[PDB]
Amino acid sequence: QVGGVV
Repeated sequence: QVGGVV
């Protein structure tokens, strides 16, 4: 599972 980006 991977965090989103902003």
